[PDB]
Amino acid sequence: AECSVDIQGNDQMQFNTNAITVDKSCKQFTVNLSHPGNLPKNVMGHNWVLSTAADMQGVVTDGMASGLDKDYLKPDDSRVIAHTKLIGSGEKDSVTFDVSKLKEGEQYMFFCTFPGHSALMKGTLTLK
Ligand SMILES: [Cu+2]
Repeated sequence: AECSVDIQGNDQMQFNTNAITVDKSCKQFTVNLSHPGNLPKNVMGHNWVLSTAADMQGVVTDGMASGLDKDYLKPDDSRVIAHTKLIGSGEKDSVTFDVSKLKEGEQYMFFCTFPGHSALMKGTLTLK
């Protein structure tokens, strides 16, 4: 019944959530990302990126290949459903997207595209 979720990305290269369930009653969903850490954006930058579980690997690979000058996300990557900007220590960013971009029974994954972060910074998302 809640169409938003507060998520944190810290200096331990960890998100504080492993799973997110988007309620069908929601026409839109909001992700409020914050960085409670103290490490510089260049060494511990975090973002919240959503894609199907199948597309995660490709998005992550082409993301790091795009460098910091692109918030580690390939421009016009159709595989990306939604994303927050790349934030550093003490910062916050929110993104709201149309839930109609998701379908029941499909596996989605949220993750950080900063090089190497997705090893720990990834979780599941489903429409239910
Ligand atoms: Cu990160």
